[PDB]
Amino acid sequence: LTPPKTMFIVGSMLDTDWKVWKPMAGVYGMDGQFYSMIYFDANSEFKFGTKENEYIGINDNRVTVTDKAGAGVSGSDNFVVENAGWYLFYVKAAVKGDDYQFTITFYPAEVYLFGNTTGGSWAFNDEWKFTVPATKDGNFVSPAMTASGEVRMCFKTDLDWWRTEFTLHDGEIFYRDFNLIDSWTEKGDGYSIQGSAGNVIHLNFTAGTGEKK
Ligand SMILES: OC[C@H]1O[C@H](O[C@H]2[C@H](O)[C@@H](O)[C@@H](O[C@H]3[C@H](O)[C@@H](O)[C@@H](O[C@H]4[C@H](O)[C@@H](O)[C@@H](O[C@H]5[C@H](O)[C@@H](O)[C@@H](O[C@H]6[C@H](O)[C@@H](O)[C@@H](O[C@H]7[C@H](O)[C@@H](O)[C@@H](O)O[C@@H]7CO)O[C@@H]6CO)O[C@@H]5CO)O[C@@H]4CO)O[C@@H]3CO)O[C@@H]2CO)[C@H](O)[C@@H](O)[C@@H]1O
Repeated sequence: LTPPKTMFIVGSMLDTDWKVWKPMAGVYGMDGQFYSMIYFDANSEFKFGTKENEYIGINDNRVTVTDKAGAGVSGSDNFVVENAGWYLFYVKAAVKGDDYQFTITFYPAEVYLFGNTTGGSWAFNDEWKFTVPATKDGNFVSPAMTASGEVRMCFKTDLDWWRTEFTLHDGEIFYRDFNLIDSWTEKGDGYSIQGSAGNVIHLNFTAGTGEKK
């Protein structure tokens, strides 16, 4: 048994009839770890699984929940999220003997611009944090860039920043899935957003799309 290669979340906040099984992005270089930026309504109810149609709930004795976001997570069968908000839903699925051990973490919605367009910030600095929208269909909005170069964007977790980084590719959010050393152009030029002073990024994480203005 090795760690799972896929992970999905299903629940009321994605579709009121639980028809949407949202695939999670793999954390780069960390087998069995996954992340997804999701809006949870107040009292949302959900489960997750390693494959579509597999339901794992909060009762499962393989599951531990860590709240680092003030989400408020309880329940009998379904996970229940008390406080409405955007959260980074994070799953670590390790192997323990012949079974999985799952650690579910709720991180706060902290998205950052990194790199040359910020004048060289490669640190978590709230000057470069995106503004968070109030609603499920809203946009995260970056501060204005102050210099030219390739955009880098990421979520904040406990790991190195670039384990959970992403870009835009023809207007779609694309999560890093390779050993990116220096530039997105190592995958292709259409992955590299060239920013200039005054440009702004807008991201719609429910639709999976974004733009540079
Ligand atoms: O003191 C103990 C310390 O010693 C060693 O470290 C040495 C380095 O060996 C040496 O080169 C030099 O480092 C300088 C560097 O030369 C300067 O350029 C500058 O570095 C800046 C850099 O210029 C900035 O752009 C920014 O880097 C970003 C980077 O742009 C970005 O793409 C990303 O990079 C990570 C990448 O995405 C990952 O995939 C991975 O890449 C790995 C590959 O996975 C692996 O397979 C292999 O190929 O190595 C790749 C490169 O490591 O990791 C990348 C990060 O390492 O993120 C970075 C970081 O934000 O910022 C850096 C500064 O952080 O300054 C440094 C000096 O600070 O001098 C240092 C000694 O000071 C030893 O290697 C190190 O472990 C020890 O701690």
